[PDB]
Amino acid sequence: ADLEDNMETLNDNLKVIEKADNAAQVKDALKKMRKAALDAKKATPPKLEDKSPASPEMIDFRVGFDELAWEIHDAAHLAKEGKVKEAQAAAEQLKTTCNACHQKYR
Amino acid sequence: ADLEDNMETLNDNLKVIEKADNAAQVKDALKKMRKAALDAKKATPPKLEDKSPASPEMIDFRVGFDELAWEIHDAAHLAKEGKVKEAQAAAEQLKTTCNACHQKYR
Amino acid sequence: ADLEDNMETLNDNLKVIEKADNAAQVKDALKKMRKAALDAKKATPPKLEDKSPASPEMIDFRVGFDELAWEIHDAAHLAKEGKVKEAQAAAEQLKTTCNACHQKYR
Ligand code: HEC
Ligand code: HEC
Ligand code: HEC
Ligand SMILES: [Ca+2]
Ligand SMILES: [Ca+2]
Ligand SMILES: [Ca+2]
Ligand SMILES: [Ca+2]
Ligand SMILES: [Ca+2]
Ligand SMILES: [Ca+2]
Ligand SMILES: [Ca+2]
Ligand SMILES: [Ca+2]
Ligand SMILES: [Ca+2]
Ligand SMILES: [Ca+2]
Ligand SMILES: [Ca+2]
Ligand SMILES: [Ca+2]
Ligand SMILES: [Cl-]
Ligand SMILES: [Cl-]
Ligand SMILES: [Cl-]
Ligand SMILES: [Cl-]
Ligand SMILES: [Cl-]
Ligand code: NI
Ligand code: NI
Ligand code: NI
Ligand code: NI
Repeated sequence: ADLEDNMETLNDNLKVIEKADNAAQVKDALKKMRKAALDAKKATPPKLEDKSPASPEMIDFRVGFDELAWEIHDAAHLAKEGKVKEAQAAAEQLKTTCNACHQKYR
Repeated sequence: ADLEDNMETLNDNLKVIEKADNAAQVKDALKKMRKAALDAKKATPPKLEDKSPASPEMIDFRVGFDELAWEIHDAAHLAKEGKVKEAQAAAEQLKTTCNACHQKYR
Repeated sequence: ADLEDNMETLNDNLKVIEKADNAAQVKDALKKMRKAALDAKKATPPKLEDKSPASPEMIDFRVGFDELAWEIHDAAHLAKEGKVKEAQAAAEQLKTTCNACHQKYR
């Protein structure tokens, strides 16, 4: 998928998680987020398209999705132990990782 | 190890997992797969050797091993909870990630 | 943070883990290690600054931090199951991954 579609998937599933009623719904949404994070890692964002493909900025962009995938994995750990409310709160905390990348490159 | 040896390790351990008799055998095989996936990420495949080192294709190649490592990690989660048959079925499902990369670059 | 500060964070938390008295202290230290490993992945080490940004050596450097992050994650798994002594021993085993990168690039 392209970068914009992966971002919608990320945004839509944050809300799905917030409103989820059970562990399986949070787990499923978090799995879609991880898939979208890894897929976004393949793109060149518009504001970096003039940079070289392995410029420090493009490396920082790609590693941002590794950081997001690891944070998603911690939240998924909580959902798999059945700690649904703690997983929902960890998911909402993802926004600081979202924001950090946005402030630099979006 | 070189790319071809990492692929054999991946292929051989898929079969080891299929025939495994207990959780520890699946766990051990999945750990060897993850190690091989990360090691393969360092290579340039023959059909991409004319591309630039951070070309979209080489990025897509390397991220494919992140996707495989994450899918392996989900299967390993199942083996560590003792759900041996579910882990064996998740391992067989890895083939769709194997195939997707192969269809593009092998 | 810069590469040198991320390495200190890695070194300091290995010792924190060795002397830890409970699971939460090991968990917290391992989380700081993962964060530092991913952050170090954004740097160019001095001995590679003449290489091209996606040279095989820079790829090998960056993938070394993926390998370290995955090994840290296995240790964290043990700390979250309450197997504190096994997690402490896994952490000390990280040194062979530290050493392998150092022998090549530091
Ligand atoms: C960098 C490593 C990023 C991370 C982590 C996240 N996002 Fe992102 N996002 C990024 C860029 C460079 C862009 C611009 C894309 C473009 O083509 O202009 C975006 C965009 C979005 C959007 C807007 C999508 C649209 O309709 O055009 C949304 C809604 C969005 N991003 C959400 C989002 C969330 C919820 C994240 C964390 C879970 C997140 N992003 C991470 C770069 C990066
Ligand atoms: C890209 C991201 C890949 C993923 C994921 C997997 N493989 Fe692969 N494989 C890839 C390439 C580019 C090649 C060609 C290597 C070459 O030098 O020609 C291969 C090759 C194989 C082989 C053949 C090895 C040989 O004897 O020459 C096998 C048996 C193989 N791959 C298996 C395999 C499995 C089981 C995977 C998932 C678990 C898998 N590969 C993933 C690229 C990629
Ligand atoms: C490559 C993939 C590395 C891994 C994994 C680890 N380290 Fe490292 N380290 C690396 C380099 C290239 C350098 C040189 C940095 C420089 O600017 O010269 C280092 C350095 C250190 C240091 C010295 C820091 C200082 O005071 O200058 C320490 C104490 C250190 N590294 C520790 C360390 C530990 C404990 C690791 C595993 C947990 C580890 N490093 C991994 C490259 C890489
Ligand atoms: Ca839009
Ligand atoms: Ca649009
Ligand atoms: Ca609800
Ligand atoms: Ca609700
Ligand atoms: Ca062959
Ligand atoms: Ca051959
Ligand atoms: Ca058998
Ligand atoms: Ca059998
Ligand atoms: Ca120093
Ligand atoms: Ca110094
Ligand atoms: Ca102590
Ligand atoms: Ca002690
Ligand atoms: Cl996950
Ligand atoms: Cl790269
Ligand atoms: Cl990467
Ligand atoms: Cl794993
Ligand atoms: Cl971890
Ligand atoms: Ni895509
Ligand atoms: Ni190798
Ligand atoms: Ni895990
Ligand atoms: Ni930094």
